[PDB]
Amino acid sequence: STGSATTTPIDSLDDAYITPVQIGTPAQTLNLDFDTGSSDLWVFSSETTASEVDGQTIYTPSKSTTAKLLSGATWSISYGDGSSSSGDVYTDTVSVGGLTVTGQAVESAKKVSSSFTEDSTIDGLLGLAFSTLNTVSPTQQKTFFDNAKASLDSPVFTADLGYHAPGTYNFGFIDTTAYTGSITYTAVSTKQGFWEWTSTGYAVGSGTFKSTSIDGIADTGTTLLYLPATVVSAYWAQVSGAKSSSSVGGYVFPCSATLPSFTFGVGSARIVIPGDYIDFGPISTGSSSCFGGIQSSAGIGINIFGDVALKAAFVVFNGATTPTLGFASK
Repeated sequence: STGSATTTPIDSLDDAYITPVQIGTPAQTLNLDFDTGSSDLWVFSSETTASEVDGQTIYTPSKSTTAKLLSGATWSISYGDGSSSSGDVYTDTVSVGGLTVTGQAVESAKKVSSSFTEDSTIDGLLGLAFSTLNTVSPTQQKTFFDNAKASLDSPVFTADLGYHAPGTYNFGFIDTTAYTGSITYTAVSTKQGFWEWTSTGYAVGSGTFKSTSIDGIADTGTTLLYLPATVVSAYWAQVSGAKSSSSVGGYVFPCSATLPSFTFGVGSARIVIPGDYIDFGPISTGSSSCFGGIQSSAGIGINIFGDVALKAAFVVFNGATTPTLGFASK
């Protein structure tokens, strides 16, 4: 089997991407944030504290003839940005782009933190990291991809995120029309539960490539590109007036600037992020100071190839017995 679904930016900055997902019988369609950095499929629901729902579409398990309460199961998750959610668990039928999993754990939120409430466009998350990170207790549950894998034509999914435009998540096949050149595959460590890999270096604008190993995670759920302080300083030094602002929480730059591109290495291959992908707009409405899309990972403890990087590529998440990642230009 295969599936194919369009993923759409939530706003004009590509702060996140939402993909429609069918849950239950009859189907209830919710728009979920597909997150290769976590492993829980959780939804706003008829059980979510009413004051914490503000415009989201909710899953109502009592209206699904295939929903079953997973007796005794609870979940609770905290994300890298400080947001969180928790609740109980059902199993139900879940379909993405024509690919159906029966018996998928659907984690129903009883509580969500303010950042989730305040984002009316995101109805929940669909985790695509390794199932070892799933938070359900006392019996850990599998991701949608893990459940689907054996049925897929090939045990892969691909992320093709757009810059200020829709893109595609495919399951079970590689669309050879969606990229240019070849796909370069690189080794993955699953030891921390992430799609963790090592980039071979970077360049800023038209500058020379610096060969240096950068270990980090391919994370569709994270908006920005988080890299070591040395790399990030070298990038922003090429932007007149850019500076790190402790009050704002990272590098800012004059909105009048023209940003240089940023290149990262994948083996001997190179992925070029155009400068305008690094512009996240005014820090507050009407400001002429703009927020940068490349930020330091110092203090995070891990480098994160988030959407800023991934949207410059066609990315293969290969879930073969030994997982690997593939990157192509497009």
